[PDB]
Amino acid sequence: LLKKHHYLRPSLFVYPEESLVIGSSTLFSALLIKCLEKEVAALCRYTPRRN
DNA sequence: CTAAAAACATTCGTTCACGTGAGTTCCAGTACAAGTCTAGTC
DNA sequence: GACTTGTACTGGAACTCACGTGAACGAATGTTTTTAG
Repeated sequence: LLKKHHYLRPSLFVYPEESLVIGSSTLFSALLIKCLEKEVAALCRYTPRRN
């Protein structure tokens, strides 16, 4: 359902960060593995900065 | 009348200036430890 | 106890990066008004 021609701005890269929350890496890896297996992208609401 | 030359209006891209949040690191400022405190005789 | 010298730690500011907002100029196109043939 993700159309290639539906491009707005350059894409970014999201990587796990264990410095702040301990155990986030395991959940991130599991989510990545299962998304790859099931070929599904996670829909999210993004708020880069306050206000 | 007629077309054409000039003027006017619009949208886009690039440039710049300013403001602001986030990450990195460099340094002034602070804290703390150690030494000094006069020179000589008997 | 007061001064001086030397060493170690540390939070704030400088720098950079990236994004958003607003203002200005020129290119290219389209459209309207006016004037000579």
